[PDB]
Amino acid sequence: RPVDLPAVGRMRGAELRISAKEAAAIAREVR
Amino acid sequence: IIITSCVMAELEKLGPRYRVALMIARDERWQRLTCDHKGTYADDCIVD
Amino acid sequence: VRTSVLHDALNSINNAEKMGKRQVMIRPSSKVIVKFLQVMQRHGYIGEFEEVDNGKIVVQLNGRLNKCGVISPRYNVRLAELEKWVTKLLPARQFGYVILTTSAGIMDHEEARRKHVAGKIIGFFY
Amino acid sequence: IGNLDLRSEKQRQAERDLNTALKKYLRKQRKKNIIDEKRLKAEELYRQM
Amino acid sequence: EETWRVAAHNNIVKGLTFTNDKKLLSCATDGIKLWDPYASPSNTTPIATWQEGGPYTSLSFHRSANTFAASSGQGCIRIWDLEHSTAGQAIQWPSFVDTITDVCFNQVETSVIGSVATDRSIILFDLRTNMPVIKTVLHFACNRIVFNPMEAMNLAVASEDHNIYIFDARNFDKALNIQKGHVAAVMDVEFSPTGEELVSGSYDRTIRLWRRDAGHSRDVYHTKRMQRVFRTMWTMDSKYILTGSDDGNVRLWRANASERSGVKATRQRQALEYNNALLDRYGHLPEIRRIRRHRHLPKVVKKATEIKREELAAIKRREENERKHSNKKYEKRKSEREKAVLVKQQ
Amino acid sequence: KYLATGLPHPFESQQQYERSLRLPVGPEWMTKETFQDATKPRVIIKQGIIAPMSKPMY
Amino acid sequence: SKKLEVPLAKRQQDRLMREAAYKKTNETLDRWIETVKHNRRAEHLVFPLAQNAHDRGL
Amino acid sequence: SRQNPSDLERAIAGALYDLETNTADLKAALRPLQFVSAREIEVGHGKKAIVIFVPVPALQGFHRVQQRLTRELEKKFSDRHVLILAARRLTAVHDAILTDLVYPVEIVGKRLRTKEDGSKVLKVILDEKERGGVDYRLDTYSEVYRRLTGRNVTFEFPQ
RNA sequence: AUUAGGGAUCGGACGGCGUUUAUUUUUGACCCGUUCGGCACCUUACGAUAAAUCAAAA
Ligand SMILES: [Zn+2]
Repeated sequence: RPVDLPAVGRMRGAELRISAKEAAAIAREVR
Repeated sequence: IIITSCVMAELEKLGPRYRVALMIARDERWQRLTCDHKGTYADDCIVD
Repeated sequence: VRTSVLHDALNSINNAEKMGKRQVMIRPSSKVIVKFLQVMQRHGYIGEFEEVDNGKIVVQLNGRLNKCGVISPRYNVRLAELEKWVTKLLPARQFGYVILTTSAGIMDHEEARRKHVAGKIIGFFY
Repeated sequence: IGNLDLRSEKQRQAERDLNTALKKYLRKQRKKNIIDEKRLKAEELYRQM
Repeated sequence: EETWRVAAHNNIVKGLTFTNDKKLLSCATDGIKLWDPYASPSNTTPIATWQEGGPYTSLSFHRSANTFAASSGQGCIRIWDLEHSTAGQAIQWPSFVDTITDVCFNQVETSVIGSVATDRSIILFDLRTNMPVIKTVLHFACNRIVFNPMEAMNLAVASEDHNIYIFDARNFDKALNIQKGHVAAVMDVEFSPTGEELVSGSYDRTIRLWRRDAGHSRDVYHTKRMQRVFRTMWTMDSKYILTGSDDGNVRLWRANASERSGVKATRQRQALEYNNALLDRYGHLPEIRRIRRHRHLPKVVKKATEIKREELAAIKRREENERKHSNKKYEKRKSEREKAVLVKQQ
Repeated sequence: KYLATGLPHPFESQQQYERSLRLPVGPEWMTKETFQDATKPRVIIKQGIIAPMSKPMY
Repeated sequence: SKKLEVPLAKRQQDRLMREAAYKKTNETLDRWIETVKHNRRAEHLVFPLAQNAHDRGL
Repeated sequence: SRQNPSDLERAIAGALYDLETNTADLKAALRPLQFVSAREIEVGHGKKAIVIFVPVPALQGFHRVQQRLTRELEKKFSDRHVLILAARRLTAVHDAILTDLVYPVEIVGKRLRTKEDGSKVLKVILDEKERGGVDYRLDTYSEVYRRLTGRNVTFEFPQ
């Protein structure tokens, strides 16, 4: 499995797609 | 967190796609032991 | 069609990285892309570039670029949130950089730490 | 050993730089019987002869 | 293990060397620094520094005395003398900005300088008469310079033509030799101190080793632990080369890769040079020839050299068709080392 | 397979080449001093520092 | 020919000045041309040179 | 117009008058033009050059008539580089200054070469069909645009 | 964002060392070089991934 995938969202080429659910989850991990 | 030289050899010999992880291996703060064998089979190395 | 000519350029950029070509031709160009190339040359993934008009850009590289990517929803982020976004994007906290449009302009997470500003994450490189 | 091949060296040089017999020629090639544009040139030359 | 270790800059260190006495030198974009490694207690701090002249692309040091030169990217080179200079002499093509990658001090004729510029162009310099001397413009770019440590007018350039060009300073009318030896563009060259051999270190996974007078590959070297070779230089016996990789490695390799060194016996060297002479005599026949030129080669590289041969064969085909069916037919066919130069300029 | 395919580039003629080689360096057919003087190499590199040349020699 | 001339353009001026520098350098290369020619058409080259032999005449 | 005449401004006013009279057999932008503006600062060491600031329809008036005009201007007037330019009071104005500086040749390319650090340089490459009589004027033109703008742009015929 | 080009395919348009129309200029047929555009092969994937689908499910 590719090392070069960060652990957040799906990528199509260089477009890393993030949902608002994922972003709000990041905010929750901050909180 | 030591890395046998055989393991370092295996992770270079793997494709360029793991270059970041190879760098992380390559880090200098962690000690190293050489080996005396022929041809880079990591599992045999560690178990020995 | 892909309206982010930014990401289209960076697609070509990672394509040149994968194909070992030491140059590119960003056929439609713009200043935010130029600023991104300035920061990538600030920390040295790229050798040197220039822009020509009829406008396109040629960029000579090393090989020490691994990946460039864009944050498509263009998210907002603050300081402790910057630390969390850093660790949830990058492999290790001392490699690569993320790309943050601040009110002071465009800068990395390291420059954002130096100047203590929040802003919007739009992309990254490692 | 190491002497030259005449035919092969002629092929090499070529690829680098690039009344009494015609009667036996026609008699030998009258049995083929490819229409043979070179035999057409030979027939016109024998006609001029 | 290591002799002496320190961090030097922020960005990627572009240049490095040693002083003729003992000290060592570092260029990077942050600046020029000077440490002393073989101090009896170690210090990490430098003992000389400069930050003025823009991003410093490379170093070049004097064969005998305490001269060095720093090539920047502003289309400018500038020379210091140790212990007696601060900002040095700034020399350039007097109306020129385009960047200077590297510079090698000649060691045949000292006090002479050549440098490469990104106009696909080279410039020869002098230090007595403080001025550039000449500027040659070729078809596509050049990456790193050298002059031969025996044949003074003979220089060599390492070029994004994927090519090593042997030029001669007095006469830039034709390339003295064309080394058309690669797929990817050459990252480095170094003349052997014999003056008879040459390392050409590609961007790709390939060192190729050379005499001065083949025009083709005597040796190809690699192993897959080394993706992209960068700095490829000889040692002082001209037997053992060094190979600084992209994969984070310093490698110690050999030239003439089948010669097992040491101290031989008399009949041994007899047999070895006997092999040499015999191979010299018969180095053309198909059998021995193919077992001679048959190295082993990585897959993308071999596919790509087939690609290069096919594409350039088509290119030559289009050229000769244009010649035969154009008015170029009533002209002299220019030879390839004549064709090698585009233009020359003073 | 043993016949010479291409003329080696330095030579010019068939008699030049095929009457030039003509002789075996090997030890069984010539003297020992013949052997030494023939088989010595064009460059001889002895062991040590090869710095570039300082002064003219010729 | 004591006449001063019209001050020419800076481009042609530096062109001829660096041309004079080129002629100087070419003279200093002709001072080795014969030695390079020797080591070309010579019989057997030797390394290391006893001229940079750090113990030369002792 | 806008000027009270200076020591060489009155000289070039009298010069356009002496081009009106006692000469050719060419007069289209000679008579309807007055003293408009000019400036003289040295170019390099010792060498000097004159810029003449011109009203915006008299620019195309000159583009009708500039052949032989700068030539007579230099051979009678002080033997230095004579150059006409528009009189204006941002970036598009700078490009107008450039394309009006280089009047006989059309530019083709603008290469903004970046460096390994935050420095940039501008270069403009010109047309090939006129290359001869431009090189010894190139340093002059560049010193002019630098002194008028403050920006260092270098001019080239590409090779 | 291209694959990677090459072989041909014709639609133009451009050129020419030339043959035939041509009694000589047009112009047309053959050949070549340039150029866009496309039906499609093959190889290498630049990767894929759900495989049998691939120069596209890259
Ligand atoms: Zn082991």
